[PDB]
Amino acid sequence: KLHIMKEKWWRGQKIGGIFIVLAAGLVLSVLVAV
Amino acid sequence: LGVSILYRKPNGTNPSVFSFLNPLSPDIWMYVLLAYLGVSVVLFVIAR
Amino acid sequence: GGIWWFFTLIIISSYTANLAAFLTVERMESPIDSADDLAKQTKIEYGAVKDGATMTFFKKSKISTFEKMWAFMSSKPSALVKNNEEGIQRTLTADYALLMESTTIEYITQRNCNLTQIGGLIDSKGYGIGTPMGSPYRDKITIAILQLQEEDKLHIMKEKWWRGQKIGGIFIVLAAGLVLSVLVAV
Amino acid sequence: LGVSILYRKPNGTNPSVFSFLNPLSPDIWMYVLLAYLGVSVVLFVIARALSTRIIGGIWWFFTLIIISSYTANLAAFLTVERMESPIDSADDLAKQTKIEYGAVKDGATMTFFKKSKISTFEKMWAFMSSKPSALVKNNEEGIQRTLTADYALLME
Amino acid sequence: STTIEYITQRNCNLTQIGGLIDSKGYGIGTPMGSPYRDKITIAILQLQEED
Repeated sequence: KLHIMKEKWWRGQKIGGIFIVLAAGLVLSVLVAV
Repeated sequence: LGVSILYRKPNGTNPSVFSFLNPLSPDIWMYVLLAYLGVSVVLFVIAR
Repeated sequence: GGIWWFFTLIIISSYTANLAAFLTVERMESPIDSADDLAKQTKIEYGAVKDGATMTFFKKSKISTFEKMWAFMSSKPSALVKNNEEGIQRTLTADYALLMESTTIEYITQRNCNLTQIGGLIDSKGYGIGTPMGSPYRDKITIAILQLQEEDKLHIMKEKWWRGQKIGGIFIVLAAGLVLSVLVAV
Repeated sequence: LGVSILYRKPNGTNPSVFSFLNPLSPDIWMYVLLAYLGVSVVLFVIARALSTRIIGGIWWFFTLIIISSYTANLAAFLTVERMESPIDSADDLAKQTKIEYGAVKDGATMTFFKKSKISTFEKMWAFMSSKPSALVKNNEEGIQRTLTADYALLME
Repeated sequence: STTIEYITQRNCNLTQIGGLIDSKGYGIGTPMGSPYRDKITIAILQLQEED
């Protein structure tokens, strides 16, 4: 109860965006159709 | 004789591909082929 | 396709250098043999016979490595225990090394397969045989010691009484090629 | 004059070819061999095309892993091979304990450094007296103590 | 070179190139026929034993 008194007184994915950095260039062959 | 010291042996053995794929995350390890297969299905789209 | 090429090269070089670096972590680490290791380490307990001739000798020793090792022992009685089996379980449980009699270590190591000896002998103590003072039979014992250690019967009796990577780890993928090639035709 | 220290350098060396293949274990080269033997016979079975192309691309990917792994092992040797560090000074010996050293035993060197009273250096004297069975005296004595054993020397 | 050492210890931006070139011995001037010279040599070797 020394220590119960002591309690009484004392207590109180690094690389994920790189894939979409690649995926930014996805619209490339879209407008080549004409 | 003279004074000398005993100790115990730290040990453990597990050589595997699980112990080979390790500095990259297994979720990111399947995300390798996740990001890959979009390329092959875009190949299959514009090829047909 | 060219930027995909570019990108995947970045990928493979990245994980390449990653596990390369971890491989260097593997090769860069050192094991421990000397007590100079113990003088520079702190985290591991180490000790001997409490109030033993070992312990008195570390009081009497004059090398500052062993002097501050002795000072560690003098400051910390928690590692400093007396009985043999006390220290045996202190080793088997806690991170504690034990400087002790090496022939006793030899007998211990024959009786447990979970141990490893560290280093060699620190010093030199000659357990000898004594006579009543002023005896020529001392010299008979001495010459018999010469001839019999010359015959190494002490060695025979000592053995008679004391005894009792991914280098290897990628070959799954090496073998994987045939179980690839079985289902390509039909 | 004064007193300095002598020792040999770099026991063991390796010229070609053994110093090149060395991180890679020899049976793994034979695994490369039998892998190549698996490669080199498929075309006659073909005589007996995305089908083999996906196999070749997985082979491609595999040998990328192979070369990346080996080069990783190479550079892993090289960096610790440059992380290496030798010692020179007597303070190195003042810190270490493993390496043996000595002077002309019962000579003017020995008694003079017995009378030399730098706490480091008379501490080294206490070291040298403390391991008495390592002591040799003469010239050929220290030559044989050095050529065979790890032993520095303190001589004219 | 001892002045060089005084320079290096006082100024934290110096790299010493090599060591000694030769032997130059500074002594304290005695007159010709000074009667104290043996005592000076004895005291020099004494102080060298004293460090």
